Amino acid sequence: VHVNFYRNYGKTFKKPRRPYEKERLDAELKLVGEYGLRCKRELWRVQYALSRIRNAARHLLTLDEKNPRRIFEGAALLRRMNRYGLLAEGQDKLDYVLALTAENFLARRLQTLVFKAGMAKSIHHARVLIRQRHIRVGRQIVNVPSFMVRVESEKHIDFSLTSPFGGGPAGRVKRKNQKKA
Amino acid sequence: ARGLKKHLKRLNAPSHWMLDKLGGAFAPKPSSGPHKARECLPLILILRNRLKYALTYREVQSILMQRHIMVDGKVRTDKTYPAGFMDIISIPKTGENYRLLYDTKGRFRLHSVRDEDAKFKLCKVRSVQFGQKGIPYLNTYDGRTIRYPDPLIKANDTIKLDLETNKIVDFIKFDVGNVVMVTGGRNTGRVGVIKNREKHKGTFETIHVEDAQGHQFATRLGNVFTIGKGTKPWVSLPKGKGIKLTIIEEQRKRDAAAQA
Amino acid sequence: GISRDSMHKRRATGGKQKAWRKKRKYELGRQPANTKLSSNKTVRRVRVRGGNVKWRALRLDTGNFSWGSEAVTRKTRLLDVVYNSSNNELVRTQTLVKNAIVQVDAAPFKQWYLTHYGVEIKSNNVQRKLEKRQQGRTLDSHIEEQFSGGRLLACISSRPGQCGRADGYILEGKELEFYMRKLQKK
RNA sequence: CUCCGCCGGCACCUUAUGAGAAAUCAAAGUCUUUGGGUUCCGGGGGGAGUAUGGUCGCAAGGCUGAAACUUAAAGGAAUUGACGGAAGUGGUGGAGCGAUUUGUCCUUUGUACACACCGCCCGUCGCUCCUACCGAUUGAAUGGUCCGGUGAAGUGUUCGGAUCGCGGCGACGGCCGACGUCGCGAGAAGUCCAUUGAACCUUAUCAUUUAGAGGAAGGAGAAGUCGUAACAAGGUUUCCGUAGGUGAACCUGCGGAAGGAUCAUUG
RNA sequence: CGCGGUAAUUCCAGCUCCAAUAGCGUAAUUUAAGUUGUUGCAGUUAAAAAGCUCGUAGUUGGACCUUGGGCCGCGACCCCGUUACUUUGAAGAAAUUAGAGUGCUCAAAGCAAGCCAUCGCUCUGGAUACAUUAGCAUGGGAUAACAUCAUAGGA
RNA sequence: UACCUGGUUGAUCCUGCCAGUAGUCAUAUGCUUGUCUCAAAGAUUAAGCCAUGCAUGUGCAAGUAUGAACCAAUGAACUGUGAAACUGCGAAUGGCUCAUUAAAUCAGUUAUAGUUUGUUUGAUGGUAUACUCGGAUAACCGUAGUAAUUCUAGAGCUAAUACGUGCAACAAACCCCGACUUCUGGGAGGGGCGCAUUUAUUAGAUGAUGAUUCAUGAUAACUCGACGGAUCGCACGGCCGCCGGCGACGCAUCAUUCAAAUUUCUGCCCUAUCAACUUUCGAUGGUAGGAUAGGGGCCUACCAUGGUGGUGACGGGUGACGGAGAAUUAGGGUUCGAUUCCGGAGAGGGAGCCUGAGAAACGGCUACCACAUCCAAGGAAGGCAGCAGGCGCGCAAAUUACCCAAUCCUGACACGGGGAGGUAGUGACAAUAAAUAACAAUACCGGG
Ligand SMILES: [K+]
Ligand SMILES: [K+]
Ligand SMILES: [K+]
Ligand SMILES: [K+]
Ligand SMILES: [K+]
Ligand SMILES: [K+]
Ligand SMILES: [K+]
Ligand SMILES: [K+]
Ligand SMILES: [K+]
Ligand SMILES: [K+]
Ligand SMILES: [K+]
Ligand SMILES: [K+]
Ligand SMILES: [Mg+2]
Ligand SMILES: [Mg+2]
Ligand SMILES: [Mg+2]
Ligand SMILES: [Mg+2]
Ligand SMILES: [Mg+2]
Ligand SMILES: [Mg+2]
Ligand SMILES: [Mg+2]
Ligand SMILES: [Mg+2]
Ligand SMILES: [Mg+2]
Ligand SMILES: [Mg+2]
Ligand SMILES: [Mg+2]
Ligand SMILES: [Mg+2]
Ligand SMILES: [Mg+2]
Ligand SMILES: [Mg+2]
Ligand SMILES: [Mg+2]
Ligand SMILES: [Mg+2]
Ligand SMILES: [Mg+2]
Ligand SMILES: [Mg+2]
Ligand SMILES: [Mg+2]
Ligand SMILES: [Mg+2]
Ligand SMILES: [Mg+2]
Ligand SMILES: [Mg+2]
Ligand SMILES: [Mg+2]
Ligand SMILES: [Mg+2]
Ligand SMILES: [Mg+2]
Repeated sequence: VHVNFYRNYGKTFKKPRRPYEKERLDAELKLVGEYGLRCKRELWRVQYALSRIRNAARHLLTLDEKNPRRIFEGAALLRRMNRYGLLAEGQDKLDYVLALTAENFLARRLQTLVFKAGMAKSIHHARVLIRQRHIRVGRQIVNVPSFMVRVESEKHIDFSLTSPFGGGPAGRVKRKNQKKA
Repeated sequence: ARGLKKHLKRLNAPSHWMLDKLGGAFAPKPSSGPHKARECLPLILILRNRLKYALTYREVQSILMQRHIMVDGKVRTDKTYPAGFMDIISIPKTGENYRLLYDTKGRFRLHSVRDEDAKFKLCKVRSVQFGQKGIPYLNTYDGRTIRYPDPLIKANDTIKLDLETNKIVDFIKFDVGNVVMVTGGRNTGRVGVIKNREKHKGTFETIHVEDAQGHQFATRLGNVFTIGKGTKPWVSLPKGKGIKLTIIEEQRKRDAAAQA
Repeated sequence: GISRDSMHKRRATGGKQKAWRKKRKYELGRQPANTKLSSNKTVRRVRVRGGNVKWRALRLDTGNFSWGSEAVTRKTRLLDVVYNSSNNELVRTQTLVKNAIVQVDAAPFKQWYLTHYGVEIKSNNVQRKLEKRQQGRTLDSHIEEQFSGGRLLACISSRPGQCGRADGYILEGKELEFYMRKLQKK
C-alpha cells in the first residue's frame, strides 16, 4: 500500500454537450473578454461551482422550512455567499442563491477586483500584475488571479512591499537601464 | 489467516482516535489488556497525539521507558497498552492525573482530576458467580477479578474501587433513576438518568435514558455505565456535562464566541 | 489425512460442491485408538490443539467401576467384552468403547459389601452400625446371581480412545434386564 | 299487422367534444393531466422460420428455434404528377400536422413508377470472393469424469532391537578398568496392518481443438444469359394453407382472404 | 449523407478562417434510448393478439362491522390470531459520497489550526447527514394478505 | 442543462434504425508538451518461466563466558565491556496475486447452553542433599571425509531458566475403616484427602440465566500426571545465627483481552436447445459408537426411505474472487468492481505432514507429476502470484536506487531488524493551479 493513494482529487469543470452552438460560443467569448480569462475552462469551472451551489440550494428548497437540515445547511450556504460578496444583505434567503450567475462569481476574482480598484488600467493588466507577484491580499502576496476575495479582505488588496509599485526596489529592467546609463 | 493479526491499518483504526488519513499506512494496534481494542485509547495516542508530550513513536517509547506513566496506579511501559473508560492516567512528575471519559461526540477526553479523586476508579460488574472452592467472585468489564464481593452486588452494577488498597469501597445498584453515561453507540458520552428498563426475553435489553435538559434516548444494556446514585454522578464530568448539543446549537455557540 | 469438513459431502439438494480450499489442520481427524482388552497396558500421549493432551489407550485390562445403588467405586479387572450396540465386530475383537457391555471382577465389590454391611454375598459400636445398615438392606438377586459367578455386568461410560481409561458403572435394574435379554438372545 | 318502451345480439348511419402518422375508429376514445385486472407477443432490413438439438407424427410435416455473415435503409399512411393491353396562377378566406387542396365545380380509378412504362422489377443458369452448414474417414490432437486396478510418501499401529544408559548378584585383577552374569529404561534401521493419498495404467463417456474428399446453402461484387412472375384488371386480379408438376421466374388442383378491379339491385 | 469525370466550397497544397488549448486526435461502457419502457414503449394496416375454448400453478379479486358528539384541554376525558404496510429507536467499519469549520497564496487538497508574540492560552477543532434488503425493538390499524368464521353449542 | 441533429421521398407525415453529439479513478495509441501541486503504474494475454542481489532475525541490571577477546585494575570463584555458542522467542504478521470458487466465498444479522486461544490484564495456588542433586552437550580445541552445500563423521573440555531428578515451610477441616470403651454414643490408631484427570452417586431449597441434571459444594474411587520454583538482578537493613525490600523470569487454574473455528436468517450474473436430481461406494433422517478443540453422515455399524425441484432443483457458461465501492445518472436506472480497506483463497500442479498457542506454512519439510540448476557423473540443490530486475506473451505497464528519519510491527529488546513502509528515479494513467505578454506614444482605421 502507498499512503499517497488515499489523497483525494476531483475534476473542476465539464465540457459542453454541444460544442459548436453559435449562441453559447458568443456568450462564453463575451464573458471571457469582459474578465480577461485565459480559456473557456476558467469559465466552465465557475459554471461547475455555480452548478454545485445551485443544486445544494435547490435540494434544501425541496425540504420543509423547519427541517433542521435546511435551517442548518441553508444558514451555512447563506453565510458562504455573504462571505464572498456574492449576495447582498436584503438577499438573505435561499431563493436568491438560486438566482446567482457566473457573472457574480467572476466579479469576485482578484483580477476583476484589482482592475476595479484602480490598481490596473485594464483587466489584462490586472492579470499580468497579479501573475507578476505585485499584488498582496492582506499581508499575503497572491499570484493566482482566480483568487476569490472575501468582503473582509477586499479593503486589504494592495501592492506588494517587495514590488517596485509597492515601495520596493526597481526591477531588473530599470536597474539594468540605469547601470547602462 | 493462519494466526493473529499484528498490524492495524490506519484506515481500519477506530474512528474516535481521530487519526489522520495520510499519517502513515499503519495505526498502533492496541495490545491485549483490560479494555477491548475497538473501545480503548492506546497509551501512545494519549502521549503523542493528545498530550503532545512526545512527537514521535520513538519519543513515546522514550517517555514510557522512563517509567513516568502510571495507568490506574501502576507503571505501564507498553505503548499500545489499551487504556479505557474511567481509567486513571497519572504522571507523578508533573503531578497531573487524568480520568478517561467520553465527550458527547463519542471521543475519549483526558479529564483532569484531583489527587484525591485519582485514588478510585468506577468499574462495571460483568458477572457474579462461584469460583473454585465455592468462593464467590466478581469480574468487571475492565478485566478485574475481585473475590468475596458484597453479596448485594449483582451483574451490571457499578463498584467504586480504591486503587491504593484494591478493594470495593462502595457500589451502586443498577436501578431506574440512577445517573448513567453511555459508553457505546451513537449516544456515547451522553449523561442522563434511567427512566425505565425494557426487557425482552432472549435478546438484548433496552435502557431508556433522559438527560438533564429533557432529551430522551435509548441504548442497549451493554452500553450503559452507572456513574452515580441518583442524579449526582460520583465522578466529575467534562465541560459538556454529558449534554449532547445539536449542530444548530453548536453553530449558535460558535457564532456567539466569534461575536465576543 | 482424515478430515471432518463438510466440503466433500453432497449438498442437501443432492448437488455436488466444488472445492474452494485445501484441507485445514484445524478440521483433522485421527485414526481410532481401537482399544483392546489385554493385560499389556499401553496408553499413548496424543498432542492436540492448544498444546493439550489426549490419552489414547491401545490395550487396557483394568478399570474404575461404580456401583451406583451402593454409591461405591472400585478398581476392577476387565475380564471380557460381551455386548456392543453398534457392531459385534467390536465384541469379537474385544474392543473397549464407550457404552460397551463388559464382564468385571466382582471381588472388590464383594469385599466392600462384606466390610460395609457384614453380609457375605467385632465390637459393640461395629455391630451396632452393622445392624443399622443391615436394616433395610435390599439386593436385587440379579446382581446376586452374577456375584455367584464373580463377574458383574458393566457398561463402559468413559471413552478409552480419548481419556485413556476404561471406566464405567455396574449394570442394575431395567438396563440390567435389557442387557441380560440381549445377551441371552445372542 | 300497428305503436311505445326494457334487456340481450349481429350490424348500420351521422357527428367530434376525443384519439390517431394518417387511413380511419363511437372505440382504435376516457394517455407526458402517462397506473382497472390478466394472458400471449414485437424491438431496422435480410440471413431465417434457415442450420442444429429436442419433441410429436407412418409420412407429409408440426412445435421449439439460432448464429456466422450482410445491409442503410426496408416498411406504413397520405399528396402531387406520370403511366395503365381501367372506366367514363396569386391574394384573402375555408379544410388539412403537412406535402397539398378549395377557388379552377378532362374526370374517376389503380400503382411497388417519380430518370416517371423506353419505368419498376423476379428467378434459374454462368464467374470472383466471403461466411456458415452437412459430411464418411468408426479423422485426429487436448484436457475432465466413469470403471477397474497398481501405487510413492507421510500419519497411526504390530513386531523388531543396532545401540546407549542406569542400576543388580556374586566374583576376579590393580576408586578405575575388563569379562561372564541379570533386570529396568530409552531407542535407530527394518517390518506388519490400517489410513490419507499424489501419481501411473485401463474401459467408456463428456468438454475442447479440430483436418476433411465430397455435398449443399446464404451474401456481396462485377455483371453475361433465358425469359417476364409481381407492380395498371401487369395483359390468366393478387395473396394464404396444402398437394403434385415444370429450365427458371412459376403452373395447376382443393379450401380460404380483399390486402379487389364490387362498400351498391326492396329487385 | 456524400465529394472526385477539367470552374472540386469536400482530394493534394498555399493563404485565410474556426474549435479546444498545454493539450488535442484515433481505436469497451454510460448517456442520448420513452430504441427494453417499474416510473415509461409497442402489437387493425409500420415488427408484433396464440385458430379456438377449457384448465392447474401464478397474478388479480364487489360491498359490509365504533361511529359520531361534547367537555376539559394540540393530549386527554366523557356520553393466551398472525403478516404485510407505516412510524420511531438501536445498529448498518473506515475510507469513498453529501455536508459543518478552517485563506494549504488560490485550487485539486489536507485535517488542520487560531490568538499583539503568549516560557502560554482557546476544556482548540478533528461536526453532521446518508447507508437498499434481511434481522431487533416502539407506536398505529386505514389499506391489504393468510387463518378461521351456528356442535359459538358460547360463557 | 429533465436537450437532440443529418440520413428512406418529386415533396409530406410516420415507424424505425444507421450516423453524429457528451462522459469514463478507461485502456491503448498518435501528435504535441514551458512552470506548480497531486498521483496510477506487468491486473486484462501467461496463477507463464526466471539469471543476480536483497525481502527475518533477535540481548536486558535481571538464563548460560575462562575466547588462548578488549579496556581498566593487579591474590583473588565470578572486575567491567563482551564476539561466538547453547537456551528463549519470532519467523502463522506483513507483502503479493485473483487461479479455483455461483447460497459457495461474501454482506448485514445471529449463536457457541458446541469449542480452542502463546500473549496482555486481574485474581488464585497448603496434604509430593535441601546451606541446593545428576549426567550430557555447544561454543572452544584438533583429527578428518567429500567436487560440492549453514553437506558431514570421530576425539578432548566445560555451563544453564537446556535436559533429567528430587526434599517440596508447616495446618486445620472433611471422609472411611476401626482396637478398646460403656455404650442410640465416646474413642486410640490406621488409611484417604494439594491441583489437575476420568467415571459414578449426591446437594444445589423455596448464587445465575429467557432457558441447563448450571455455577459451585460433598462423597467414592481412578491416572504408571512433562503441574505444585534446586532460576536470575539491584539494594542490602533489622534483631542476635536468624529474619528482611524492590524487581526479573518461569509453572498451573479461572476470568479478561487478542482471535479463530463452526454456525442462524435473508440476499448473487446469464442459460430450460439443462426437468428431473441425490441415494451401490452418505444421499435424508434415527440409534450406538469412533474421531475432533468442540456441534454435525465428519466417519463407522445397524435401521428407516427419505431430501431438493417451474418460488427453476440438478446441470452448463462466466474473458466470475465477494463486499465497501466506481463510471454515468431529473427521477427511476444501466454498466463496472484484478488493484492499496474488510473478508476469502493460493504460493508451478496435486497430495501429506513436522514444529508450534496458532500452519495442512511453502523466502518449512516429504513424495509424485511438469519444468529446471550445478556435477569431478558418484551425487547435490530447487520454487520472484515479496522488492528490483530479466525472458516470454502481448495493444498494454517504471530503478537490478537510498533509508529505517516518519508510520508501525517484531525480538531477550529504550539499542537490532524491517524491498512492511518511506525517500528519490522513470512516469502527458488521472487530477489542480497557471506563462507564452502588459502599458504608452506616433501612424492608420475608426466610430462616438
Ligand atoms: K483462518
Ligand atoms: K336492439
Ligand atoms: K389560397
Ligand atoms: K400470375
Ligand atoms: K393484382
Ligand atoms: K514461533
Ligand atoms: K455474515
Ligand atoms: K464433533
Ligand atoms: K447419527
Ligand atoms: K510458538
Ligand atoms: K523507522
Ligand atoms: K524497537
Ligand atoms: Mg402507459
Ligand atoms: Mg429485427
Ligand atoms: Mg390558405
Ligand atoms: Mg407478368
Ligand atoms: Mg397476372
Ligand atoms: Mg483545403
Ligand atoms: Mg418503438
Ligand atoms: Mg404487409
Ligand atoms: Mg404487420
Ligand atoms: Mg375490497
Ligand atoms: Mg433521460
Ligand atoms: Mg497475510
Ligand atoms: Mg455441576
Ligand atoms: Mg453422536
Ligand atoms: Mg477467474
Ligand atoms: Mg475487488
Ligand atoms: Mg482474471
Ligand atoms: Mg499490482
Ligand atoms: Mg486483501
Ligand atoms: Mg496458505
Ligand atoms: Mg509462476
Ligand atoms: Mg503447502
Ligand atoms: Mg518466494
Ligand atoms: Mg509466506
Ligand atoms: Mg513557447
